[PDB]
This record gives sequence, C-alpha cells and structure tokens, in this order.
Amino acid sequence: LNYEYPYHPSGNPKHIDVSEIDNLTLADYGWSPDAVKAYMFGIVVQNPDTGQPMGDEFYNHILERAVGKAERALDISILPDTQHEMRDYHETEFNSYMFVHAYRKPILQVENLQLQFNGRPIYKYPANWWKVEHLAGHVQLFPTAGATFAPQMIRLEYVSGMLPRKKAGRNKPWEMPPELEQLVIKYALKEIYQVWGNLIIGAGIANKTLEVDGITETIGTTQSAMYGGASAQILQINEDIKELLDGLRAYFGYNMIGL
Amino acid sequence: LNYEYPYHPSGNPKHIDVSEIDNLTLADYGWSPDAVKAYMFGIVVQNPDTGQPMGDEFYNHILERAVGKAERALDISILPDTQHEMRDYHETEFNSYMFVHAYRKPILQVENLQLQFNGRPIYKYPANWWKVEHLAGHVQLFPTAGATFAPQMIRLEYVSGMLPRKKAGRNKPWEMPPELEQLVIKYALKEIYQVWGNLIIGAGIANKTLEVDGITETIGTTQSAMYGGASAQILQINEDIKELLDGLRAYFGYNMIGL
Amino acid sequence: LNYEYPYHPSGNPKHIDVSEIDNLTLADYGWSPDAVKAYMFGIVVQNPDTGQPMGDEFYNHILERAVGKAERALDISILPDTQHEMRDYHETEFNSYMFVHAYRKPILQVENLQLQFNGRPIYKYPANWWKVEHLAGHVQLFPTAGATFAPQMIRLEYVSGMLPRKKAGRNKPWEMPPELEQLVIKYALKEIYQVWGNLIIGAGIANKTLEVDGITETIGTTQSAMYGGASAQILQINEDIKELLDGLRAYFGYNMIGL
Amino acid sequence: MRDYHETEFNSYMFVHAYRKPILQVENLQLQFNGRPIYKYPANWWKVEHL
Amino acid sequence: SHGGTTRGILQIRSDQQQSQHALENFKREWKSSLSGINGSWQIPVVMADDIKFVNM
Amino acid sequence: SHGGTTRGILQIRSDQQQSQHALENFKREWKSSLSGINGSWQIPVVMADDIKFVNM
Repeated sequence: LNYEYPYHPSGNPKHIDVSEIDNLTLADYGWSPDAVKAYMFGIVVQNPDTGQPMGDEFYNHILERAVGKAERALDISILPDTQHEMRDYHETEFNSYMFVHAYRKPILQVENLQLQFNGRPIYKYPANWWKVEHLAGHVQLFPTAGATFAPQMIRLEYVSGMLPRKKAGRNKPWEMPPELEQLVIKYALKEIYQVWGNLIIGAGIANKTLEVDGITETIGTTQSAMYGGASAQILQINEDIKELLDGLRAYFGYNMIGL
Repeated sequence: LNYEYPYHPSGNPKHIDVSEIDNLTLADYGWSPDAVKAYMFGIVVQNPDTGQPMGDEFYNHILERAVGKAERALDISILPDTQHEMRDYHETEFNSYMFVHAYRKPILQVENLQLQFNGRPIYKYPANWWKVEHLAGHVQLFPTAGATFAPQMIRLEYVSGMLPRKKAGRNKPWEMPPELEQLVIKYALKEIYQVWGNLIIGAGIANKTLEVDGITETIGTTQSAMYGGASAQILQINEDIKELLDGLRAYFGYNMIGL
Repeated sequence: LNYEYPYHPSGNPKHIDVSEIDNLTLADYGWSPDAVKAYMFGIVVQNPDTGQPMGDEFYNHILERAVGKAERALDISILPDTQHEMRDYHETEFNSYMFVHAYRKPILQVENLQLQFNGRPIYKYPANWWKVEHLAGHVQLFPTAGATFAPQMIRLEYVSGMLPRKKAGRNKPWEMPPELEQLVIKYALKEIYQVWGNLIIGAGIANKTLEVDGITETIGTTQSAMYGGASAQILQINEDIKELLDGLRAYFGYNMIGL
Repeated sequence: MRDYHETEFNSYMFVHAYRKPILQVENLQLQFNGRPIYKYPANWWKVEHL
Repeated sequence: SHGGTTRGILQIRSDQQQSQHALENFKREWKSSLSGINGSWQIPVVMADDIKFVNM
Repeated sequence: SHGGTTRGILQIRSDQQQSQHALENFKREWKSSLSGINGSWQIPVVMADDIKFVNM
C-alpha cells in the first residue's frame, strides 16, 4: 500500500486537506442570512423611523454566536480546526492499548502522536498502528511488532470538526447531521425574533385608537405588559430546540471517565 | 444454487442494486411538495407584499431536515446509503457466533465481511456463512466448514436503509412503514404551519377595527399574546407525532449492550 | 530547543507578551456601545425633556460591570492580568509532582515559580520542568534530573486571562468562547432595558385618553402597576442567560478540593 | 428464517411467528446453508391462527 | 449449562435512549477503563439524570 | 498500590459553588483547626444550607 504517510487508509484515512480547513465558511454549511429570512418568509425587519432594513452584518454576527452556543450545548466541534493536546499518562488506560480520549470530537483525522520527554521524542508510533474512532474521539494503538500517572507525557495533534454532508438526508460520522444546521438556524432565529418583536408597533405600544373626522382606526397587538410581541414564536422555537437537543444528545453519547 | 456472489438467497438475499442507491430520491417515497399541499388543502401561503406563493425550494429544504430529524428520532437509516464500519473484537460476542451489531439499521444487504490485521485480510468468510437479520441489524456466522478485547479487528461493509414498499398497505421488514411517511409529512407540516401562522393577518396584529363614513369592519383572530395563529394545528400535529412515535418505537426495539 | 527562558515551548508556551496586556481593551473583545445598539436595533434612548441621546460613558460603565459580574458568575479571569500568589505547602499535593491549583484561570503563561524562605530563593525550578495545563489552571513539575502543611512556602507568579479568539466560531482553551461575549452583552442589554423602560411614556402613565372637539386619541402601553415597560424583554434575556450559564458551567468544571 | 433455541425446540418445536394472525402455513423446514436437512410432513403441522 | 447467571441490569435513563453507536463506544470507554485486574479498583463517574441497578 | 481508599465525599451545598480561592482558604482553616493529634477531638461548626457525606 502507498499513501500520504500519516493517513493509513484503515486506521486514519484522510478526510480533509490542511488547505481546505481555511477555505470552509459558514455559508458552505447553509448558515446564511437568506436562510433565516426564509424562516421569516413574508416578514421584513426595518427601523421604524429610518426605514432602512436590518443589515446582514447583524445576521452573520448572530449566526457566529449561535454556532458557538451549539458547540457548547453539545460537547462537539463543528467547524474544522487543528487541535494540539498534551495528555497525561495514566497506567490503567495506557495498558488499555494506549487509550486516549480526545478533548474535542469528532476527529476528522489524527495528525501526530508521540511519547516524549521535555519535548524530546522518546518514541514515535508508526502510523500503521494508529486506530482512530472518529465520532467517539478515541485513539488507540494495536502494535503489530514508580507512579500510576505522570503529567503531559503524550503529545497528540489532530483535526476536530465536521464536513458538510455530501448527500441529501444522510451523513457519515464525520459529516454534519442535517438538523444540527436547523438547530443553529433556530438559535439565530430566536434572537432575530427578539429584535423584531420590538418593532411591529411604536416602542411600548400595546393598544391604540384614533378617531378623526368620522374615520376610526383601532389595533390590538401581540405585545402586552406580560408578553413581548414574539413570545409565542420564541416558545415554539424553544420546544423545537428541546426536541432537537434530545435527539442529538441521543446521537452523541453520555460522557464518562474512570477514576 | 447460482447467485450474484455475496447475495446468497437464504442468508443474504439481494434487495437493492448498488446502482439504485444513487437513483433513489425523496419523491420516490412520496415526500413531495404536492403531498404537503394535499395536507393543506384549501390554504395557500403567499408573500403578503409580493403575492407570490412560497416556492418548492422551501418545501424540499424542510423535507430534508424533517427526514434528518426522523432518522435521529428513531435510531434508523431511512434513505439507502453504503456503510463501512471497523468493529472491535470482544471475546464474549466473538464466541457467540461472531455476533456483531451494526451501527445503522435496517440492513438492506451485507457487502463484505473480513477479519484483518493492519489492513491485511487474515480471513475472508465465505458468503454462505453470513447470517443476516435485516430489521434487527444483526450479523452472525454459522461456519459450514491475550486480551479480552482488541480494536478494529473486524471489517464490515453493508448497505443500510429502507426501500419504498412494494404493495399498498403492506411492508416487508426492509420496507418503509406506510405511516413513517406520514410522520415525516407531519414534521414538515409543523414548520410550514409555523411560518404560515405569521401571515394570516398583518404582522403582530391581534385585533383590528376600521370605521369610515358609516361603514364598519371588525375582525377578531385566533392570535393572542400567548398563542400564535396556528397553535391549534401545531398542537394536533404534535399529538399525531406522539402516537406515531409510540407505535414506531414499539416496532423498533429497545437498544441494549452487554458490559 | 531555544526559547525566551520561561516560555519552554512544550510546558509553558508563550501566548502573550507582558507588554500586550496593557494594549488590550474591552473593544478588542467586541464589547462596544455599537454592539449594544445593534441588539437594540430600532430603539433610541434619549432624555425626554432634553432630547439628547444617552452618552457612551454609561455604556462603557455598564459593560465594565457586566464583565465583573461575568468573571464572578463563572470562577474565571477574563481580561489578562499579572497574578502574584504565595501558596501553602501541603504534603499530599507537593508529593503529587508539586501539584498546585491556581486561584485564577485560565493560565496564559507562568512567569516565575520558586520555593523560598523569608524571601530568599531556596530553589528556582528550571523552566523546562514546568508543566502547565492552561484551561484547568493546574501547574506541575516533572523533574528531568515533620508537618503536613506550612504557610506560604511556594511563590508563584503567572498571567491569568483570555485572549480574543483568532478565528470565527472557534476558540483555543485559552481563548474566549464566542458566546461569553454574548453573555456580557446580554447583561449590559439588561441594564440598558431597565433604564429605557422608564422613558417610553411619561412618568407613571399606564393608559391615556384625550378627547378634544370630536377628535379622540387613546394609547395603552406595556407599562402597568405590576410590569415595567421592558419586563418581557428582561424575562427573555434572563432565559438566554440561563441557557448560556448552563453551557459555560458545563465548559468549566466543578470545583473540588481534597482535605 | 427463525433461530433455533433449545428450550423452545424441545417444546414440540415451538415457534412464534413475527406476524399474526396466521391465515395458513405454506412451508416449514429445517435447513443448513439452504439445504433441507429435514422436511416435516404436513400432517405434523399444528397451527393456532390467532 | 443453561441458566442466566446475570447479576442484574444497570438502568441508565434519559429523555431518549442512546443510539447503538453511542452505546457501543460507551462500552469501549467502559472496558478500556474498568475491566480486569488492570481496572479493578477504579470507579467510573457518570452524569446521567438517574442511575439504578436491579438485582436479579 | 492502585486503589481509591477514599472513605467518601463530603457534599456541601449552597446557592452557588465557592470560588477556588475561597475553597483553598477553607482548606487552610480546616487543616489548621482539625488535623492530626492537635485537632483530634474538635468538631467543626459549618452553616452551609445543607451538608451530606456519601459513604463509598
């Protein structure tokens, strides 16, 4: 077999080029202002006095923070990034085929794995030994051939993240689930609805009547001294989020460690 | 007996061609904008300012994400896809007729099964040994003729997914249940109703009156400061979803593992 | 290896220059009056009699106190600062590779570490021995080669804090999570909404009607004898804060000590 | 295709069908790699439909 | 020869059952951390909503 | 050689966890008041909202 050295096709197949990690953008995952507007089809958000519509800058800002919120809500890495870890030796797990759990998951690929001493490589494991489980975040060695722990003996470099899915409705373990995108959308949408709920009427207006020269107009609104103008929609979005998070925290497992 | 080699007609009958898995589309399962419109007979969704009806793009988008939500809601694979798994050796289950549980179910067919070492095939099991249980996701061998576990010894390639049912009202264990289609419909419908419920009246309007020159019009609406305009329908759809998921989580079993 | 002495590239890599800690400002983290105004799109805060808008002084004041509130809400140090600690000797942790937990975390870098007696250095540990875990706040030694406690034997100087993140959507363990910024924003916004909710209407007005010569005007408002004009928004912001704090108290761990 | 289990196989070759009611049984065989090892005479088959 | 010797069932419960993949890599974390003499005195920490063990 | 001999966990609970600094100077009050023969028969008074000890 011949391959680019670290990426042995069984244990550590290459899934991304280290140049592509710079080229991916939020819009490649479908997170775009237009997608939000699509979920607010038939609404436009505009400054009541100035008339100017809200710019896409705020949309992209909200989306970047929604991705951050999603990445902490599930213990996951979404956008590809290079991770460099120094990991502790523990005797129990070192005997267990050099088991290490990565801090960030999924693994797109492992880039380096070494046993070291003051930065000096004591041993570099042949890449044909590396066993990677991508979605779990697990790395092991299966060699072909005075204390129970010690700090930072193991040096591990890898790329964590997800790729955009290549087929409709389907994802590989290194590909983004179709509805984690929708979860990030919902998170953005909830902030955009909080903004919009101020602007349907003049600030703080919850009822109006005008009568002039035999013409009368009267409007009641979804705002009130209790509920903001988008309370209902926010509640619904929160319900949908709850269902989505249940499903995704079933897809990713429970975290565990042995002491 | 004569057959296409891997697809022994008793233990591993062929259910799909590896070319057809590319040719299948959502519309072949009946997930189409027309199906949604059918469930919204007598309603039309249109841009309040532009008058144009909502385009099929949004329908197909919603449907793809509804399928994703369904695929995580039940631990199943809906659309056919090729799965390649590297599975750990565990002594207890290896002694139990080489038992392996696939990560994705149903199995449409098994494509390859090998025991290997650093990518070297140690043994290739004759296809007449392969025993497949399709809906369970179980594979076993019944051979005709220093550690309790080890990583990624077993290489398993198979196709997961469901085929569209071949008869009205009936499905084989590898065929989609008729009402899982309706469940995916309901999931789509819930989003389309959340969008539409903004547009029944002008944005944020919950009451209006206009009186001009002795002519009066007055409209009260199902909107309120608590409930959005489509609350009732969404509640009903949630009930239907609950019943459908109960039935399908009775059809698919409880997950289990031995430690 | 060659390096600026304290900053051994494995155990204590340099992340900031001790001159840069003066150059960083709140605006470098995106905490700016414009960001608040962005979250209050379509609102303007102005003196009802004088017409002048509220000045940026109050915004920056509120932002600094929101940062303080965030830094105590999670047991963290956000803005870089130089920390000088005198730490107690404890036999159990001293035997455990000279384990010490810093009072402030993350560690950006360790600057000095000495064992001393009346200010006399008894030993200066070589910087190649220093093992730092930045997000944990842990420092250890891995030497290359009559009482259980005594006060203030260990002298430790380090910089605690976070750097502004260098990539969209991503943070290193020493970089600020994208939505801790949003948490500080939400706290500021919550104060600005408390201010604004007094000024939407004349003081104490919760309904008005005026009728003159057959012309009638009548306004109901989000103010009431119970709820202030921005009650709803504040409640929503509190919900968002709750979610954010859940996520961040999952990101940072539970505090523990051994007695 | 149904699993052999010793307890139920000893119990007069008891098998529970996955689908019910049974309208009728069409075939019942013990096999090995698709080769019939034994085909039970149809006068032996006892069916409880519901 | 024929019995179930199984001591009991470890019930872990949450809003929905874990997927089989999640459960199998949880089994891998378990055996890699706790099995045999090598794991013999370590205790797992688990943060499920509730955990129960049924003695059979 | 390898085990956890830890008798149990002292759970102290209040509206929010103490900062690390507070907890470490609480450790100093503890060891300076209760450790060894010198502290051997003293009892701490603590006014947390609730205190529990879990035997392991």
